[PDB]
Amino acid sequence: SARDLICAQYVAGYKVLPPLYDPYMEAAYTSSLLGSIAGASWTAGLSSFAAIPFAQSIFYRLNGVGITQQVLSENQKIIANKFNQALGAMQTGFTTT
Amino acid sequence: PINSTGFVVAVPTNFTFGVTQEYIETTIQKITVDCKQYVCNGFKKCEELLTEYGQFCSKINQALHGANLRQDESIANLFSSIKTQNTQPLQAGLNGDFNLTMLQIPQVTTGERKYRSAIEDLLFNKVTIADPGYMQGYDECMQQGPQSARDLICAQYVAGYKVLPPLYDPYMEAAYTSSLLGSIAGASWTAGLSSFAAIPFAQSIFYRLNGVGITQQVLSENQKIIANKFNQALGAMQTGFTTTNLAFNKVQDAVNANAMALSKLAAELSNTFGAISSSISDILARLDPPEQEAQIDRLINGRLTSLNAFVAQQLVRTEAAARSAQLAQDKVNECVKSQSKRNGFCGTGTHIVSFAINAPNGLYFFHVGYQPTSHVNATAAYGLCNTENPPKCIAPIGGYFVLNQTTSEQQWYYTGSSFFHPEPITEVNSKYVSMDVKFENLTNKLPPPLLSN
Amino acid sequence: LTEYGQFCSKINQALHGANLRQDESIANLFSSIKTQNTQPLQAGLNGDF
Amino acid sequence: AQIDRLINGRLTSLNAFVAQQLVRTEAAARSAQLAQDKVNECVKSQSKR
Amino acid sequence: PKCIAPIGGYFVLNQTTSEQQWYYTGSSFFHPEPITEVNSKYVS
Amino acid sequence: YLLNFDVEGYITKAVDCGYDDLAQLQCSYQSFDVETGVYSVSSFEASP
Amino acid sequence: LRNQRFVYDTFDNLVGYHSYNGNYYCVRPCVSVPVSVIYDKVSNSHATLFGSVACSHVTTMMSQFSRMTKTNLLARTTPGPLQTVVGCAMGFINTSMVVDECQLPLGQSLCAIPPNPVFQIATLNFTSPLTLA
Ligand SMILES: *[C@@H]1O[C@H](CO)[C@@H](O[C@@H]2O[C@H](CO)[C@@H](O[C@@H]3O[C@H](CO[C@H]4O[C@H](CO[C@H]5O[C@H](CO)[C@@H](O)[C@H](O)[C@@H]5O)[C@@H](O)[C@H](O[C@H]5O[C@H](CO)[C@@H](O)[C@H](O)[C@@H]5O[C@H]5O[C@H](CO)[C@@H](O)[C@H](O)[C@@H]5O)[C@@H]4O)[C@@H](O)[C@H](O[C@H]4O[C@H](CO)[C@@H](O)[C@H](O)[C@@H]4O[C@@H]4O[C@H](CO)[C@@H](O)[C@H](O)[C@H]4NC(C)=O)[C@@H]3O)[C@H](O)[C@H]2NC(C)=O)[C@H](O)[C@H]1NC(C)=O
Ligand SMILES: *[C@@H]1O[C@H](CO)[C@@H](O[C@@H]2O[C@H](CO)[C@@H](O)[C@H](O)[C@H]2NC(C)=O)[C@H](O)[C@H]1NC(C)=O
Ligand SMILES: *[C@@H]1O[C@H](CO)[C@@H](O[C@@H]2O[C@H](CO)[C@@H](O)[C@H](O)[C@H]2NC(C)=O)[C@H](O)[C@H]1NC(C)=O
Ligand SMILES: *[C@@H]1O[C@H](CO)[C@@H](O[C@@H]2O[C@H](CO)[C@@H](O)[C@H](O)[C@H]2NC(C)=O)[C@H](O)[C@H]1NC(C)=O
Ligand SMILES: *[C@@H]1O[C@H](CO)[C@@H](O[C@@H]2O[C@H](CO)[C@@H](O)[C@H](O)[C@H]2NC(C)=O)[C@H](O)[C@H]1NC(C)=O
Ligand SMILES: *[C@@H]1O[C@H](CO)[C@@H](O[C@@H]2O[C@H](CO)[C@@H](O)[C@H](O)[C@H]2NC(C)=O)[C@H](O)[C@H]1NC(C)=O
Ligand SMILES: *[C@@H]1O[C@H](CO)[C@@H](O[C@@H]2O[C@H](CO)[C@@H](O)[C@H](O)[C@H]2NC(C)=O)[C@H](O)[C@H]1NC(C)=O
Ligand SMILES: *[C@@H]1O[C@H](CO)[C@@H](O)[C@H](O)[C@H]1NC(C)=O
Ligand SMILES: *[C@@H]1O[C@H](CO)[C@@H](O)[C@H](O)[C@H]1NC(C)=O
Ligand SMILES: *[C@@H]1O[C@H](CO)[C@@H](O)[C@H](O)[C@H]1NC(C)=O
Repeated sequence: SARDLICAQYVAGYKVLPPLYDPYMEAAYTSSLLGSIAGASWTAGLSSFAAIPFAQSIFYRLNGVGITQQVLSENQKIIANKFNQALGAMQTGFTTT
Repeated sequence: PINSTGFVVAVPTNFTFGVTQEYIETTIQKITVDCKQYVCNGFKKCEELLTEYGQFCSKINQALHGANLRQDESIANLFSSIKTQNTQPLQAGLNGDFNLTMLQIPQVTTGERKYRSAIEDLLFNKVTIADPGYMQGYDECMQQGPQSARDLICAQYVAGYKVLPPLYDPYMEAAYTSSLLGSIAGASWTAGLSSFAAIPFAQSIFYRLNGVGITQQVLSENQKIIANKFNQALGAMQTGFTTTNLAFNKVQDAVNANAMALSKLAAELSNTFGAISSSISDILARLDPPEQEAQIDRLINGRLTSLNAFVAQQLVRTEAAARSAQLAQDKVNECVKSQSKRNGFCGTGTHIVSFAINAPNGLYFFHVGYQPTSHVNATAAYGLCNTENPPKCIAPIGGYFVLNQTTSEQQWYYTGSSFFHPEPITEVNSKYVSMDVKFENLTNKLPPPLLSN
Repeated sequence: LTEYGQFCSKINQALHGANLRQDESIANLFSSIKTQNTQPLQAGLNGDF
Repeated sequence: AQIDRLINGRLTSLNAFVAQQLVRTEAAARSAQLAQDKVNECVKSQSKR
Repeated sequence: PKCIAPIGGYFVLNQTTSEQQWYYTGSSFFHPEPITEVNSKYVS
Repeated sequence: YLLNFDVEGYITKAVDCGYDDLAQLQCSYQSFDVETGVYSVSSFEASP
Repeated sequence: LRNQRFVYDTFDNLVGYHSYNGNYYCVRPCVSVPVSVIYDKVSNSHATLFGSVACSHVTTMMSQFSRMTKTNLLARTTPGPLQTVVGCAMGFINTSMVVDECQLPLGQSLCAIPPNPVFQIATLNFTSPLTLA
């Protein structure tokens, strides 16, 4: 019953075409996105690439929204722990709700 | 990432101008159908039988009329910008050192004014479109005889449908495109839209280049090279109308779709739909009234199904054309009349300037972007400060603090983000910031901003 | 079936065009891989994150 | 007559399938463009919106 | 007169509820700190 | 003919479809009241 | 084309015939000429446009049209047919007026001006606000 839809291809006379790219290409795309998040923030162009670490990029992003450098220096570990808690909480967020 | 202090950044050393082509549709072909003639072909017996399916023809006419009215409103809204767009006259051929000859409409001393530019003439000659006999099509279809390439147009007076002319003649479209070309130049450092500055095209281009990370010294040194590269980029797209160009292919796809709708509408009248014949006259001649009704009803049902399908798809294409027209307005306002800070919206790379020309059933865009070709690995610093009881740390503005090399006593310079050219650090290209742990401590060599004079 | 016109050919052409458009659309999205500069990330921990 | 009734029913089914398939293709193309915009704005940079 | 305005923040008093002392704080976190030329600019 | 019935069930006005073009427009769209615009109309006049 | 008395288009419509007399005749359905009506609600006036038809042919082909159209065509009235770029029109007078807004468009940058409570053919031309050199 769960497979009759697929096996109806060779009786009804229709074909399901495979996708253009295999999942390995999609994995390469997602890995490409993850490796381009870090970068400069005070530049006014898109022609230069800076190899800034992820932590420094996150702290630069936080400083640009209204958080001073002194607060970031004092609350570095707390910010890191809160980010880790936020990322880990979404592993069990795949529910019907 | 490097293991020392600071960070490594790739700064371009050579560049070229890349052109991205995009086609956006704005309108579709407006079609009106004579439902009574299409279904019954003037036979009273058919018309008597058609009443049993309700007021079909009136609903068809109202739906088509509403669709055409909406398309007219949509195209009228797009062209209204001409009335309230400030423009300045451009020079003929050369504006400084940039060559804009192909984008302009050639002036004629005597005769009729032209409504197509050189690039538009090249684009239109590569697309085959039938002439839909706006003025004398009815007579021409009789004087010329049956032709395969023209049967779709001449089927108007046999099948019973009409192709409406567009709202504006091509001269209005030429005026619109010329209006767009004359509004590109303007100010860049203002924070409003209520003032118009008559800045020449060359100065506007150089101001746009200076805002993306290119210093004034580099622009002054490489003025002729930049102009030559821009001219080469503009001239290379004259021969870019080939089958390999996807954007050019979509124009032919739109034309083919317009042809296909009328081909589907015309071909359905030759089907019998299971009846003894596709002609009402043959049915009346070969059969008697007790048996004629069934065959006539089969033909009626087939033709009603055809008309409903045509109306549904026509409404779909009208709505898609309206949304695409809104997209075109947004593209014009963002890419053509100003410089875009977004990524991927006005072509690839760092956007500089865009041009728009007339295209069949839409507009054609040429996005010019700054495309680097070579890079250098440069050592950079987050900030610099001296060693005092109160520290004063500085940060670069629109650039990087880099060492003058391609691979305690280090000398720091400033460079633009879009071109590698070290220059001394002054208060022009630096600002004071708070103390940071990752900033370099300059023991001996201090720029003037860091000197406690 | 011939009395209803060239039904099957039109069906095949429409489906083929739709599949071709979808292939072009998905190809355009994935083209960014060729010209996206990237840097290697660390395994597990990048600083404290 | 009976064969014609079956033919008409199956032609109607095929036309409905083709129409809905084209609808979903167009919606998927627009959604793909939205995904590209979301990636460029939210993933590879920080959004002020 | 020479009037100044905050940059990316507010000029606030150091309290949760002629001799008032003004400080600077970030817009996204409350942490008063002395006003300098780094976090201020001259205005009309 | 195009007939209009009032609230009491009587015919108050009528249109001869084949008389002129305005009547043809009214019978083509089946409405006595038509908004301002340009419309394509059918033929309702029969000849020997 | 060949030794055939009947000419058919791609869609199997009979379009041409060779007769015994020796003439060749074009074959069209009894309703072939497109007809469009321009109506103004305020003044309750209307006009007729024959799209893509030369004025001279409209005079010969009258059987398709309504009774009043037939009478007006036969009467050879002063406001009679006028050839435009979108076909032959009846009930219009040619004017050199230029307008920037239209409520009764006719295509190809043509506009119809309703009479104050015949129609006038106007043209849509837009003007830039100002030019700064
Ligand atoms: C306010 O805004 C107003 C509206 O925008 C504006 O008025 C307009 O002014 C312009 C410019 O002055 C006028 O354009 C001209 O129109 C002429 C007539 O066009 C019609 O007829 C032709 C057929 O000719 C027959 O009929 C005419 C009378 O109508 C008669 O004079 C002639 O002898 C013939 O009997 C027909 O072809 C036209 O339709 C086609 O073109 C349209 C676009 O122009 C299309 O929209 C339409 O679909 C048709 O398209 C098809 O055909 C063309 C041509 O083959 C193909 O390109 C296309 O793909 C498609 O197949 C229309 O029904 C027209 O004759 C005239 O032509 C000259 O100028 C143009 C542009 O420079 C050249 O391309 C032509 O070759 C020709 O150039 C030279 O002209 C001189 C002087 O006339 C001649 O001596 C030369 O011989 C000739 N050279 C050659 C090689 O032929 C031009 O298009 C327009 O009609 C006006 N519109 C109105 C009044 O409504 C007004 O000025 C504005 N006001 C202000 C103040 O700004
Ligand atoms: C940027 O690249 C271009 C293209 O390669 C370089 O142009 C070359 O210039 C040299 C002289 O310096 C000529 O001999 C070559 O023929 C040119 N190459 C061409 C036209 O392809 C240009 O010099 C480079 N700019 C730099 C390195 O600053
Ligand atoms: C600007 O570009 C135009 C073409 O867009 C050049 O005009 C061409 O010049 C050549 C060489 O004389 C001629 O053979 C062509 O016929 C011209 N094409 C035209 C007029 O469309 C023009 O020379 C360029 N300007 C400069 C200053 O180089
Ligand atoms: C940065 O270093 C470059 C070389 O790496 C310097 O360019 C040289 O400058 C000297 C002195 O004027 C010239 O003799 C050389 O010909 C230059 N070389 C090249 C390849 O152009 C440059 O001046 C330095 N920039 C500074 C110190 O600001
Ligand atoms: C410049 O000197 C300062 C001294 O104030 C250095 O700041 C120290 O940085 C280390 C980590 O590198 C911290 O653990 C210390 O607490 C900091 N000291 C103080 C007094 O705040 C700074 O690192 C130096 N910059 C460099 C080496 O690039
Ligand atoms: C702003 O006021 C707060 C209290 O409202 C000050 O924080 C106190 O500072 C004193 C003096 O260093 C410490 O003894 C207290 O423990 C601090 N209290 C808390 C709750 O942290 C703060 O220093 C003031 N900020 C200024 C003057 O810039
Ligand atoms: C009649 O209408 C035309 C437009 O179709 C008006 O324009 C003239 O058109 C003729 C024929 O094409 C040209 O030779 C003239 O040069 C046009 N004149 C102008 C000023 O554009 C024409 O003026 C109208 N006649 C009237 C109102 O009497
Ligand atoms: C029948 O349905 C049940 C319940 O969904 C499922 O577990 C079972 O595998 C199905 N049987 C077959 C033969 O598909
Ligand atoms: C027939 O088709 C050919 C090839 O496309 C074309 O060249 C020719 O003009 C056509 N003939 C007619 C009469 O349309
Ligand atoms: C400004 O100059 C333009 C011509 O460039 C002229 O038409 C306009 O009247 C002038 N405006 C004023 C306010 O003097």
